[PDB]
Amino acid sequence: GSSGSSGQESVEDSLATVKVVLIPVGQEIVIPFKVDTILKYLKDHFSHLLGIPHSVLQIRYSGKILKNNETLVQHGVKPQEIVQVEIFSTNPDLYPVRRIDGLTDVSQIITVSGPSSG
Repeated sequence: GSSGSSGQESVEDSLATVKVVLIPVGQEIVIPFKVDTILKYLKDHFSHLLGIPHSVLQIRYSGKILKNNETLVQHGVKPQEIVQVEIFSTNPDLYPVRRIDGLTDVSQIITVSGPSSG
């Protein structure tokens, strides 16, 4: 499609932190997204980049299936907040999900294991 046109605005009053995790890949990607802007906008992006259509690619949140015309504020998301969403494709055999190219981000994590038996 078309990607370029963009006005002027440099603020973070509404923009919230939306973490993205690849289901098939398992990688982690963080990118700022508007709470008033539909999800599609964010989706269509990964689609083109990956080279696969959105007709097969979908999103998941709170064990629910978010729609394109759907919005974060519609599900219950406030501005300047942090969340976590997962991405995956219904038809992996036809349109599999690959890693993004262009930038190199990094993340961290930690977990506690179980103690001894006795």
